[PDB]
Amino acid sequence: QVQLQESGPSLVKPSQTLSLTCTVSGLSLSDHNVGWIRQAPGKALEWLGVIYKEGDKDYNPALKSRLSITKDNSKSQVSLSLSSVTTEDTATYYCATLGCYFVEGVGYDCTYGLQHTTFHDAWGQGLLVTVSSASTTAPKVYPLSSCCSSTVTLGCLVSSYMPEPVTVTWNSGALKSGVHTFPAVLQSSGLYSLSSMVTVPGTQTFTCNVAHPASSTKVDKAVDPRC
Amino acid sequence: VLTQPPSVSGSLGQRVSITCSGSSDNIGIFAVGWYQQVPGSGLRTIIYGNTKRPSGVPDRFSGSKSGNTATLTINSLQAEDEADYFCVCGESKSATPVFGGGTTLTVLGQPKSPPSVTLFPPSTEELNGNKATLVCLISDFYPGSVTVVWKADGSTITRNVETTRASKQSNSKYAASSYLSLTSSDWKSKGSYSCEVTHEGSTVTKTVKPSEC
Repeated sequence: QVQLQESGPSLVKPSQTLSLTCTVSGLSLSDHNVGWIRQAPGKALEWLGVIYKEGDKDYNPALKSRLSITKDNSKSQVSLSLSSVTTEDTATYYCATLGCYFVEGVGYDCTYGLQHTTFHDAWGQGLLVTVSSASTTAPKVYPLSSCCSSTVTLGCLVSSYMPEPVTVTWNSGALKSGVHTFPAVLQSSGLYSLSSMVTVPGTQTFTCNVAHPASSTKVDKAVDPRC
Repeated sequence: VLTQPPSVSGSLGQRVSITCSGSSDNIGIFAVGWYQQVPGSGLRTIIYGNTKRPSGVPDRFSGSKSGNTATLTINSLQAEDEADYFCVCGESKSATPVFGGGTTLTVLGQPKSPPSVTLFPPSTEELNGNKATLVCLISDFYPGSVTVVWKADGSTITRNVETTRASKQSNSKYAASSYLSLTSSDWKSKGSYSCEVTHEGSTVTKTVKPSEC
């Protein structure tokens, strides 16, 4: 009955400090335990730590006091900082509530990703953070035409950007039928590229709207279907 | 760590079970949970308190425990159940939760589907900057594995090719993409370029000729 959203930079330099925010919506943090869990590419889940509603904390001993978790009840935000990062810290980071319940004949217990009292799902979305020396690079956006009586399929190429992610809409969100946006590839340049394709069978216009939050850039591209 | 089988399979509409083995200091004392995750996506809680379901989790998922082993049972398997499942439990001697290594569930019997392929040439604006990207988009294939070969004038190209892994679409089929990066000058150097996509012993080929665009 709850929403948690992770936010912060997707790229951190080696030996520097990774910081993230968990913004909680529709609860008071005075009444909720909130914790952090990460998943490295391909591998196990690892617990980072938790801040209880009473204000005390617990941390994973395996992170060697590199962790700090704080909260601001007034702003509905929980903060995480992890110092001296290496490539071992490249992972997807989740916030979640630690919700407690009575187990019949046993006592009280708690589970991460569960809201107390209502027992609804209470996981954040997850945010990938990559530890890397690479510089931020805004994408170049190119129109795609299959015109090389034809049935015409068109698109936008979002070329040579860093880091992930980017968002694509068409006609400021109005066009959705026949839209397929593909996951990105990493090219030998060391930069990402992805494509969005529109398949439609007139007065119709086609404009792709690309956003790259890491570079605070937005690009609108008109694409011509005709031949 | 809690011990799970790396993989299990069941058929559409049938039952499957996933075990999670631990010790008398974790599963023997504390309450087991279960999480579901589709690769590329986030985590969802399926079970808490050994046997309880969060709001909105359908009752064909059930959880049980005996001694130091917990079990997740899934009845009436659907395509959407294809995912990874992790068990979790508290421990007597720390605040650290203990996780299972995870189990990948495959749901058999799903309908086969050949890939749709679209091949885009480089745009005039890219060629103006002395670069040329060819884009091969691959959609609506099941099962989720293809191989891609690029050719120029019938000769296999190896350099400057990058191909994504297959990823699951909204409609539970799979998509992928392949990129050939050239200079403006190499684009015009050849008569024809081909993207050849092989899926379950069948091959779909698309071609573009620089002379016609």
